[PDB]
Amino acid sequence: ANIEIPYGKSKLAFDLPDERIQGILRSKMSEEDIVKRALENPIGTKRLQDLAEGKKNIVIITSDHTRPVPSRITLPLLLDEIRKKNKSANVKILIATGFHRGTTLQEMKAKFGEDLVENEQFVVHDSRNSENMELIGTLPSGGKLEINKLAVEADLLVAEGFIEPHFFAGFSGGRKSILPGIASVQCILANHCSEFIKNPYARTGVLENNPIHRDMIYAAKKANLAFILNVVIDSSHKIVNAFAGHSEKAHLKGCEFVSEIATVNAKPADIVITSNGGYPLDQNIYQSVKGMTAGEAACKDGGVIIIAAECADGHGGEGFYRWFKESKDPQDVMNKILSRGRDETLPDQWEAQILARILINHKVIMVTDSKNYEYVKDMFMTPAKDLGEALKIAESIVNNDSKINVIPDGVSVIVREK
Amino acid sequence: ANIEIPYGKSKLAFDLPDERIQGILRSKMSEEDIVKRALENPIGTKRLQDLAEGKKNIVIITSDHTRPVPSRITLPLLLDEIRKKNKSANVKILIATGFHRGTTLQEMKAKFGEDLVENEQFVVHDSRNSENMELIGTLPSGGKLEINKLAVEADLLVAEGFIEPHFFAGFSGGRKSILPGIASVQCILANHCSEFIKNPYARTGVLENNPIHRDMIYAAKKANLAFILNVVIDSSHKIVNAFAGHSEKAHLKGCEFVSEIATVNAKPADIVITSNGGYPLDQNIYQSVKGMTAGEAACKDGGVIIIAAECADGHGGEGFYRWFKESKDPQDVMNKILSRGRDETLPDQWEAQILARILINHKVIMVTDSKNYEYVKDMFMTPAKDLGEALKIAESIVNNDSKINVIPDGVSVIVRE
Ligand SMILES: [Mg+2]
Repeated sequence: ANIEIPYGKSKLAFDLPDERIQGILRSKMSEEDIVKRALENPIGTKRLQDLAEGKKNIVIITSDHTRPVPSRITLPLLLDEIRKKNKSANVKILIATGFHRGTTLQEMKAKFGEDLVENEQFVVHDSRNSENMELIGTLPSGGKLEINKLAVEADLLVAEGFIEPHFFAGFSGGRKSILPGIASVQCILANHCSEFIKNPYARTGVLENNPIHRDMIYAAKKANLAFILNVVIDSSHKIVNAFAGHSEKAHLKGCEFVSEIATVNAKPADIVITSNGGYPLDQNIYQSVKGMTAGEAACKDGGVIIIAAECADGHGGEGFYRWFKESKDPQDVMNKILSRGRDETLPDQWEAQILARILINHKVIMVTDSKNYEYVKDMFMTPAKDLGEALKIAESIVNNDSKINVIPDGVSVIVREK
Repeated sequence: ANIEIPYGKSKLAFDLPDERIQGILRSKMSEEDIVKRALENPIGTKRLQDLAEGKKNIVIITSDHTRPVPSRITLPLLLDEIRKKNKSANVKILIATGFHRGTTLQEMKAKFGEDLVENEQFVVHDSRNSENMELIGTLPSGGKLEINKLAVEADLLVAEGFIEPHFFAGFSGGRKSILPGIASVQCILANHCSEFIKNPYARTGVLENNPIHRDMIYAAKKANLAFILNVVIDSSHKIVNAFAGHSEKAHLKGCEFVSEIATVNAKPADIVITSNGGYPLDQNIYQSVKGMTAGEAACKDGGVIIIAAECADGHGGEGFYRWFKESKDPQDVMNKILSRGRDETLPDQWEAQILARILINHKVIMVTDSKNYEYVKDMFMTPAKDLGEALKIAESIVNNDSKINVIPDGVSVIVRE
């Protein structure tokens, strides 16, 4: 088969003989009309126009400059819907930065457009400003819950977002607008604790019994998140579907849709070849752990996962990197991280924990920019210059006849064992 | 003797013997606290917090990128005042661009700062968007009056701005926030018509019988402009005084103060030396006309006005330039302009008109950038390199013994007889 594997700003072309292939596992109206249909057909609530009637302090939570939410399309339609029975509504748009540094004005202009940034009230969440946080409750796990005060003070709290798989929260969107999106840095870090990450339900496309998700769901309830609009978007960031209404029920209908498109069924193989979805999704090693998890799920214990990830920006986190650089082997990394309690979670630790989980049971070979070979070696992986060399290395480790699972885009799929 | 004349980013030095000098004619506690004092002591109205109580939709008109209103100081205090007895007021800030192109986001950041631009609702007036203009009346002069719908629709309409001399409206501020600030393009052009601009009361520091002013006051009344805050700023753009309240009474009080500071008495001389006040006020010839009018007031008929103005950006308007380049002499420009009726004002016409008025009865020498010389000659004026040069040319035209009035900053003064 001539397989095209996303890589940086290109694709890699690889001729892999069909006899070597287990399976090649791939994921399966105007944009504005898709959005209006959702809004006009809310799942589990009244229409937003009805919810917003007579309210005097509305807050819409939106995603930040780092997320692909097509807000130039979605925000005007939400604002119009809000105003249909409340022309003089006060509406604040609160940017859910989570842990991140604040969105800059240039970034706001790029995301939302100049007129919208000017004409409406945008406020940037700062997870590090305690004065603007309010304790609102205690979570199922026992942790405190602190969120942005503006959200708490709102007469009606709304959020927008998008839905795609996520390698430990199951999916993006819905409740994530609250935790982590507008939560305190401490609450965010606690929501990534080693105990949570180790749970067997903290996996791609898994929500039920997922304790990370359980805390988020409770956070959203306690925040009185009353309505969401979540989109599903293609590679190009074009809206292809949309779900609106109850913050849980509408999110689930969207996740059900995404599960149907993204789920692939794998017979585990001795070798898996995958990628991290090309640039910008493959910009660093940190991000490439996501594609590796799709690998892990399609690989036999002790097998080899080959991942193509350009990683133009290097390792993607000093702390992430240092966990490996400073330890004996992946089991050492895991043991260190698991020794960390719920209030001791440090930035990057969860990404290291997941990569250690992979590397304890599997070898990983990274096809990556030569700038990164030493990093890859330092992280108990093996660099390769191209897919041909990667396959020769894998074959040395297993056999030169092993059937191979090919997952051309590792970050877009939910791998289910067949 | 030692005079310093603003020119671009700095000040020219030049040494002038006092036998030749008629007169040197110049103008005369925290900024936050000054604004707060004005708001706490409104002129001819209750406090803005009282006026805003119970009003759901509120609009504050603020000046555009061309005006140095210190809005980083003034807007938060206005917003605070409006919200005192009305925490859920829906407040829009409408930028009064008048005839100008719209303010860019970068310019909004510079003027208002990032947080304020984000956190509040800022709307840019577009005089050319007719669907967004509403007919609200007919002026004292007979013209239609159409202004931005957001303002007409407000429960309370408020404006901020600043008070300084203005070469044809008398003073800036107050009513000017409405017409031209948020008026239709057609109305703006009508308000600068040849018949208004020719009027002998359409002049610096004159409001009484000024027909331009008359139309603007009528427009602010029709628009229900309910409260203003207008500051007075020194040369640094520091707030030195402030006046709030009734849109006419508070403005008049502020204009009387500016009159006290800015008025200079000149005995007409054969030569005047002046400037357009330096960067950013002397960036093009269009703007320099403003300072030439102070020269005009201080100069005998037939005399010589020398004005220092860098004019880095050149003429300041293709429209304005073409008036002169497509005409025989200043009188011919004037004849074409005064042929045009109230509805036929072309873009930049009024600036050309005023310059032609000057050039009909005075010779103007511009000390300006060498790249501007052809433009200066095409516009029936004489370019010069530095003042020493200018003076030599001006003595060639009049006497070698002729008296000089010096007006170091031609845009900050009101020249009285
Ligand atoms: Mg804004």
